[PDB]
Amino acid sequence: MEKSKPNVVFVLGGPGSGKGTQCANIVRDFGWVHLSAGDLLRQEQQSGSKDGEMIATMIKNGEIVPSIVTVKLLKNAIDANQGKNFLVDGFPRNEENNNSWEENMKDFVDTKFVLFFDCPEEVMTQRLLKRGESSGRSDDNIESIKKRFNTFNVQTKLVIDHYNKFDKVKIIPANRDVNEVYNDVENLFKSMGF
Ligand SMILES: Nc1ncnc2c1ncn2[C@@H]1O[C@H](COP(=O)(O)OP(=O)(O)O)[C@@H](O)[C@H]1O
Ligand SMILES: Nc1ccn([C@@H]2O[C@H](COP(=O)(O)O)[C@@H](O)[C@H]2O)c(=O)n1
Ligand code: ALF
Ligand SMILES: [Mg+2]
Repeated sequence: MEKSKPNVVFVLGGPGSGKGTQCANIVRDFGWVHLSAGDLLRQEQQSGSKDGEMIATMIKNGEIVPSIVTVKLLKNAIDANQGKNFLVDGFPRNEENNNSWEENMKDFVDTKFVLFFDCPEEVMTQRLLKRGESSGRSDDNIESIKKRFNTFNVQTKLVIDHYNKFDKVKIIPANRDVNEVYNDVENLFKSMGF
């Protein structure tokens, strides 16, 4: 009767592991709000800030943008959507992301688990090249893609391992057809009481 603070699920995975694809299904069936940090950042550069050409340069190189930009974008959207729960997609991608979250957000959300989509690099590469045929994204090319893998491997995997220490990671294998992946996703969110 006091208002419940939002539930948050972090959705992580390599580049092109299918986070956005599966998050759209969850929005559809469960009515959570999907916040893709990458989308939000592409939005922020596309009208036409301050930070816009930094974001462009870092995205093209597969680098993680300074967390004050990204966490502000997440927090604004969350604050605009009282009484919803949130799929925070592609964040946190390093320890700075995670610390800046805890600093800003921690008393105001119940962050529940990390949903991790596990996929082979070689499969991700093929998806991302295919996507790049029509996505118009500056990072869907062989150069950027391999830079994105290194950033994932070096920075992001440590974050997932950190959450896994506290038993807060749910792993779904993502090297199958999208409906087979989603069947498991839908079953998980049902089992978690959502
Ligand atoms: N299970 C899957 N099998 C094959 N293609 C997939 C699968 N999941 C997503 N895709 C495709 O791979 C690409 C990357 O998926 P996307 O969800 O955008 O990735 P990300 O994890 O970067 O958000 C898209 O073109 C998407 O349609
Ligand atoms: N937490 C995040 C999420 C995305 N990004 C940037 O946006 C790019 C695209 O991310 P997505 O694949 O999640 O859309 C990343 O490779 C990275 O350069 C970021 O800097 N910080
Ligand atoms: F999360 Al992506 F390409 F959109 F890695
Ligand atoms: Mg995405």
